[PDB]
Amino acid sequence: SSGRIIQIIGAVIDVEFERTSVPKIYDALQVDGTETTLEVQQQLGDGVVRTIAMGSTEGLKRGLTVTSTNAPISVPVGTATLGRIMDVLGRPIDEAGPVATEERLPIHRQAPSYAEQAASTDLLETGIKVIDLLCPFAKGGKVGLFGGAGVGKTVNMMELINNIAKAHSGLSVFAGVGERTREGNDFYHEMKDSNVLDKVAMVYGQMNEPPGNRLRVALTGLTMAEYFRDEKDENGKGRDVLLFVDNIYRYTLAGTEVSALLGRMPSAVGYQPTLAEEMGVLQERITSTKSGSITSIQAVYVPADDLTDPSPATTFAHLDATVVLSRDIASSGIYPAIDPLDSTSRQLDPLVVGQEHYEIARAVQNVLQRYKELKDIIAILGMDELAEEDKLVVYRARKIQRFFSQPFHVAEVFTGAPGKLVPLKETIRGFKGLLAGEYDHIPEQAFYMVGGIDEVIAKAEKL
Amino acid sequence: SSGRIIQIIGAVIDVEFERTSVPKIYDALQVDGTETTLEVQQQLGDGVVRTIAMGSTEGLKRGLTVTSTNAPISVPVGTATLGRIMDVLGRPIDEAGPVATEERLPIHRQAPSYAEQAASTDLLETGIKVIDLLCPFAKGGKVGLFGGAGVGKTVNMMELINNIAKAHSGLSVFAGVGERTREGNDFYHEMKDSNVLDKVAMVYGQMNEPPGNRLRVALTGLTMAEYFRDEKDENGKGRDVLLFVDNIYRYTLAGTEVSALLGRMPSAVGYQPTLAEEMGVLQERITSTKSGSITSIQAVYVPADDLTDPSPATTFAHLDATVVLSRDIASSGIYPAIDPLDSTSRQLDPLVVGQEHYEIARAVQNVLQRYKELKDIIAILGMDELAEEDKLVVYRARKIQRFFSQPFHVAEVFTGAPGKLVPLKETIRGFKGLLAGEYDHIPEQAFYMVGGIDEVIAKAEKL
Amino acid sequence: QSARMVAMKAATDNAGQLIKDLQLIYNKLRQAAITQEISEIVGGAAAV
Amino acid sequence: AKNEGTIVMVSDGIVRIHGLADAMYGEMIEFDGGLFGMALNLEQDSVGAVVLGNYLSLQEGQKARCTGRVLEVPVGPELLGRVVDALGNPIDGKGPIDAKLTDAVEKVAPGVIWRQSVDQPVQTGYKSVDTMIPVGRGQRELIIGDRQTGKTAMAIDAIIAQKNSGIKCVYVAIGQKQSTIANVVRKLEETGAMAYTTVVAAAAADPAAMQYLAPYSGCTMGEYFRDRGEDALIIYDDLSKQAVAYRQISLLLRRPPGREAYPGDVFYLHSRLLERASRVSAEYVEKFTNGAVTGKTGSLTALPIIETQAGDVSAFVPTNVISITDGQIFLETSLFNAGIRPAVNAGISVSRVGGSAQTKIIKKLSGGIRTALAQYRELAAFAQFASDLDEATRKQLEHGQRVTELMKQKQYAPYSIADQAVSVYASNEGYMADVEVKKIVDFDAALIAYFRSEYAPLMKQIDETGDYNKDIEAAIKAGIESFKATQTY
Amino acid sequence: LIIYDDLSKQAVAYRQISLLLRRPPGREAYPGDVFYLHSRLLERASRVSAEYVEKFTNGAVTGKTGSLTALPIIETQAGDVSAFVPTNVISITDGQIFLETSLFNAGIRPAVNAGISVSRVGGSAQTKI
Amino acid sequence: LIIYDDLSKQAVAYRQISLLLRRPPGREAYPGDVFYLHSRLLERASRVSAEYVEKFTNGAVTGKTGSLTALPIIETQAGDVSAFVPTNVISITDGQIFLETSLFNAGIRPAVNAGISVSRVGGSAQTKI
Ligand SMILES: Nc1ncnc2c1ncn2[C@@H]1O[C@H](COP(=O)(O)OP(=O)(O)OP(=O)(O)O)[C@@H](O)[C@H]1O
Ligand SMILES: Nc1ncnc2c1ncn2[C@@H]1O[C@H](COP(=O)(O)OP(=O)(O)O)[C@@H](O)[C@H]1O
Ligand SMILES: [Mg+2]
Repeated sequence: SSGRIIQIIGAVIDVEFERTSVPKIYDALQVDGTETTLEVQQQLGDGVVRTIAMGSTEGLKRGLTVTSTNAPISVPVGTATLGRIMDVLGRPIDEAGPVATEERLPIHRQAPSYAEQAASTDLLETGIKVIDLLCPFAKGGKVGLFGGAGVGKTVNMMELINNIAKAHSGLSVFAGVGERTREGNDFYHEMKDSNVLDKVAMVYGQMNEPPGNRLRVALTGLTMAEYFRDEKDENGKGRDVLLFVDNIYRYTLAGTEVSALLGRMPSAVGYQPTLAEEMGVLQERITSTKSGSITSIQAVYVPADDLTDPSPATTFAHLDATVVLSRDIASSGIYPAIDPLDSTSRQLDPLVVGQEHYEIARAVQNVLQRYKELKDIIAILGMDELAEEDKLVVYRARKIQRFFSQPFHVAEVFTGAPGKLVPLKETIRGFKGLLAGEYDHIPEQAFYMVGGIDEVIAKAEKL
Repeated sequence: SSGRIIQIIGAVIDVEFERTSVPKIYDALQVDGTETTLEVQQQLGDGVVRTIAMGSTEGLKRGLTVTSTNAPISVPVGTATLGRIMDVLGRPIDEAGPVATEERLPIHRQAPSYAEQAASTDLLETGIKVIDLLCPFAKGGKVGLFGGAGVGKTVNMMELINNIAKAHSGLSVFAGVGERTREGNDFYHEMKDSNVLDKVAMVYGQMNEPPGNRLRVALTGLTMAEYFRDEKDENGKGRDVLLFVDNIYRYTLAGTEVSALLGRMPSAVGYQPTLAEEMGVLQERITSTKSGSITSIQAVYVPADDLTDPSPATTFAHLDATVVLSRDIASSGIYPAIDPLDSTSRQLDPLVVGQEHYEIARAVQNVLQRYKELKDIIAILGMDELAEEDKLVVYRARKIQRFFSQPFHVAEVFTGAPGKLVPLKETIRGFKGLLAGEYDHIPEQAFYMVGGIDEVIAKAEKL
Repeated sequence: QSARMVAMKAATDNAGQLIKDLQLIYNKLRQAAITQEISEIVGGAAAV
Repeated sequence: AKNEGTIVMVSDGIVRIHGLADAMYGEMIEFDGGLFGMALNLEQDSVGAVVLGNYLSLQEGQKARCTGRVLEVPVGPELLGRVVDALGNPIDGKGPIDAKLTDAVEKVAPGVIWRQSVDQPVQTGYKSVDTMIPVGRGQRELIIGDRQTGKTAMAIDAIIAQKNSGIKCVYVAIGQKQSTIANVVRKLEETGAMAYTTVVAAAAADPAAMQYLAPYSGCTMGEYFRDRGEDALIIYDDLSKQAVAYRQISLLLRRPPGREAYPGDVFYLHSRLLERASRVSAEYVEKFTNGAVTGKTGSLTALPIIETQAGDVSAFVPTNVISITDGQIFLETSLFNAGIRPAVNAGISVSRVGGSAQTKIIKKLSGGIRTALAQYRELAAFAQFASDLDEATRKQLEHGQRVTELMKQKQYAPYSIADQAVSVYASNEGYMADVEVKKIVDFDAALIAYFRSEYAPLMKQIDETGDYNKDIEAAIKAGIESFKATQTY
Repeated sequence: LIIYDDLSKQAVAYRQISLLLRRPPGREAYPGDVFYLHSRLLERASRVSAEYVEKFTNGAVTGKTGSLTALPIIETQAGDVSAFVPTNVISITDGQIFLETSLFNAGIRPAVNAGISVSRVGGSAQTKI
Repeated sequence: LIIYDDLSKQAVAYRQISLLLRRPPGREAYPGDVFYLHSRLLERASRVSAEYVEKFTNGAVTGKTGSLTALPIIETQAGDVSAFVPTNVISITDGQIFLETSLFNAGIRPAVNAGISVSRVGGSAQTKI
């Protein structure tokens, strides 16, 4: 009932077992006398199976004995994983001791059936009023963060992590393989000192690790997020969850790596893979079931001219929302640095969100477009050359672009105020009032970093 | 002897005969207990022959028995095939009873020799303004139509059938065609009304048939037309025979589909390595030998709307007159959408069509080519920044471009206007008058779908 | 007349520069194009 | 021994089976655990099969045996207002389906001698389609466009518009998220269009085979009414996903790759499906029903959907499928973002049936207006460089602008036959020659409302009877004239 | 003097034979030894010296020099002279005569393009006048 | 402080080895695995903490922190940073130094284009002055 390795090429390890017992697909095998463990991708007949190595691959030679656990790779899930960092197999690495959780879940599971889907399309309300009006999210949707290396892209992640737990009482999971740029403090340190560590679970992997570990990282997270969503309160309602499966690498792999989040490999395993079944199944597991929702946020790195419509559309096809980070906006002292014109969403539809919100939107974007077209003329000369009904447009555009600013709770260490969580209705009211021209007499800079319009009025009154 | 099937894949079936009974190439085999028959394609040795099924594959299993006819697929030919519709193997599908003939001919035969070859001497008049001027036809010649989907190949072919093939002395026409079953059935009923059916033979094969049927359909029409070409009564020596083929591409597609399964490496743009020879063995049989005359019109499909594809590029060398249809002109509203340029005929010679015709054609082509090169300058420079002669050339080229359009008798359903038929001398006189500089005041609008010049003069009053 | 000169001159200059960049793009595509077919053809060699 | 065998390889949904000497092509095979599969290639020593269901429960050595029957699907009038998967098993949890008849999934189309020319119209509710690209009962049109251009909206509008026509509808979804399918079903039930519609779902979670046999089962379900002297209609939401699934399932079966990866018989795959949508003659109906119904003709209309990559109408599948259908409805992203909500490109979109599939009033009023727009496009593109323009060019440009801005419509707002007739008559007669370029939608909306409020019997007669007479034409002209004055916009 | 009407069709036939014989494929599926095919053919058009003719005929002919001139013909698709076979054969010959499609339609009947047509032998192959 | 003279030549050598090992070429100029080749190498440059030093040295060294700085060099063809290999390396580095050839020829000897080059860590690295 024990197997022997017969072939080791790249990530693939063909193992051979007797006729009576052959491990089924997705079973976990343990190699005696070595840390490495293997997963059964496919059967080839004559009691021969093909496997990918997960555990560390050192001192692996042909002819070693392998035993079978007759079960899929299981990961610990619970409330005791909050604030801990673990590897793909769920073993802790932060030297903080073991995990008190005693319950495990398999990482391979079928997607929810057609009868378990949501009755209606609801929206996820976050604390950032730029997102909630220009590119609203959807429970169960998919979001893509497009931006360069100039913006850390991490402050927004921390703010979302804090806001979901503060408002909707939702925990979050973060799964990543490698760090593209290390200029900021490492994420674990950035959370530890921002006091958001208690609300998040982390899974990490290194490039210099068996290729099997680099794959299957998203599966380990999705399982944790699924356990977090289904668990119910005394009322019996579930919880919403955000999965920050950051894009592991650039489109060189991303094209076949962003697909790893859906079940395709970035040329990691040369020999026959079996991820076509994994496609769709890994993509149809991020949905809003009747009890709860799991919304996925995926970053992406674009050098230039490879985002949104001109992008290769390998990743842009399935994304329900895209948030674009502009270097120029960041260099103009505006935070968060999210450009309203380039950012788009599929939820900006009168049927799904309402005619009031839709008509409130697409009116500010018109002002932005008019100001962008008049910028050169404004650059050529000031309001003195400008005629009537365009100076008002310029002033309103400046007011709204300054009003897009908002304090963050994650920056409470450097902020006297504890940050703001502006409700969506308040943002709609403020933007409608400002578009009506009533707030034109309000002096400028009162919309800057004053968060909600109501706070802006008080700031205008005091100075 | 009797062979047994050992392997079937799609439409390709291999059969293992005994050592001494191996059938030769292209021999027809009958499958006992079923209506399906097979044709040989290769001799893979060891008594095994690869074959393609001539029919549908239903309820076929390994180990079935097959009997060898030791002859190619034979079809009935004679005068009793007139007024009937038949499948590829020569069976009636008109529900009118069996064909009462005992003369049969093999489908596969060799092309005529160099010694028996003829020379075209008489012109053919069709009534199309553009065809009669820039691309004269010849009795016993070859004509080809080149266009992408939805440009007007079928409408032009039906108009040509109506104009010349409707009523002539004993033309004994033949129509091997396939395409859409809606356009078929409409045709059989349309002719049955005119009574032309008693002097036409139709071989028809649907486009949903297995690749075996679509590969050999044309070789049946050629076989039936050759008999009409060669037969002679009391020194009558037959009569001019007309052939119309609309399925040439489907032949290449079936060849491409079966080439990979037969075990042959790919060539060029996913094409079979033997494209040129397969086209040649077919197009060298459609000819007028000294014993009789065949006038043939073919429809050629251009994939992706580019003429440099290996399929339409190989065909140019096998035709005497080529008419190229352009998508831009079709989208411009002009029909028939024929490109004055890139349309040539071997009979366009001063010693064949005379002296006035040659000069008129050359002048028209020169004017159009000169106008073609002026579009970039007008795009960059203003229209006023051109020489007066260039402006005259542009205006006359526009008038001439509209002047090639006339309404057809067949396309009345699309528009409602009655058809027209213009004699050659009227076209010559009108074009001579136009190039001279008269007709300049007349607006270019009055030249659309207006038959002969006098109708242009009459229409000038209205619009 | 003088003004036309300058305007026309600018156009010529621009055109020249334009050509250069197009050439670069063309070359890229050319090379890229070739590579693709080779891969596909190699695939056919493994199709048996 | 001739009917039972063992599995020797499981990988990505493909199963290789030893034994099974007496096995047919396309025959059904049963696995232990209630899983069914079909045989697609029979090599010298092995049988390749695809699994219809979850293959993760299959292991090497498990037995299998041949049923002896071809794949069949339940069919009947009891499947109306129901959602099923590719095998017809209900998934909406409303109870079992009381199936009375089972029909084969793969079958051949009727012969050429048994068909008949199409001469009856199918109304979609779009002005730009009912006038320029007519659709008739038995004609297979095609919807072709880039992603997020409005392909699904038109099919749903076409399904909704058949509330009173009495023709059944079938919707097939391939490779789509479950949320979108649920939203589509909710919208269908909200408008009451579910009373005569069946839904077949093959989502992304379902195996490749389920995404490959869905259109065939849908067409088999839709052929029940065609064979019995009634009219049906079927919409495939995306055939490109079917092509991808077929490519994957063929590549896993060890079949040689072709251009753009797709192996051979892709054109055969897409043609043996679309050739089954046709109008059949009466005599075939009496022969099939054995005289139960007489003097009746059936039909089956198909509206497949194909998506292109960055406006590529030159790839393998986009060119292969265009040459099969009877027309194309082409959609631009450039026109969608410009503001033209029904972004239909005239000139490149054609209908081969023509005027034979229209009512008399629509046929005679809308005579050759597509050509006018096709000529106008080029004329406007060229006249920008012209220094001066003759009167004839200005009139044509103004008429083209008015016609282009007239054929804009809002989603979920079908127009009746009378409304289209009134709009087309007003356009052709040139009553809006003085109306400003803007505020055109307001004008015709108010005109349609006014003729709906008054002259009611005339509109009812027009809707029930598609007829145009001197007395039918005179009232429409007088009403427009009456509306021209004594009214506000 | 010898004239080959189309070497492109010979190349196509050679490619077909090689592909049917399973020789390894290359750009446009052409086999490896395709430049050599035209190289060994076009290099036989030469002018031998009087000594070669004297030796070959064993003194039958004295004081006479032979020659052989070749005029191969090549067709290009859409003017793509950068294709594999046109580039292969251009580098072998001693000159090129280019015929344009636009000049043919414009009325220049011989349609010879002067500016990209060159002869390497030059004026050494002309009479005095 | 380690300086790799040219990682592009390393990419070429890896491509040669992979192609000689009969691996499929793919639709790109270089195999995809090249990406990992330039990541596993570039990950190993980091600054460890004082606790790691003491743990590794078993208490022989205390109150000190290690370091390792890398300066890879990549060569571009005609100033194309959008090519397969240059795009990969830019995405996994903390800063870039752009040397233009136009500035080099036009008098400027150290041709450091400050418009595009960036360090992404300012002030913390520099001294107080
Ligand atoms: N006629 C119309 N008027 C206004 N809005 C429209 C119209 N048609 C479509 N839309 C809108 O445009 C968007 C297109 O959505 P739709 O589902 O029709 O696209 P699609 O082409 O099917 O996309 P996908 O590729 O995701 O299937 C939707 O927001 C829809 O509401
Ligand atoms: N003379 C004409 N008048 C009006 N419409 C035409 C004319 N010729 C072609 N067309 C249009 O062009 C289309 C071409 O269809 P058809 O010829 O059947 O397909 P194909 O061009 O692929 O053979 C037809 O739908 C028809 O509407
Ligand atoms: Mg859609």
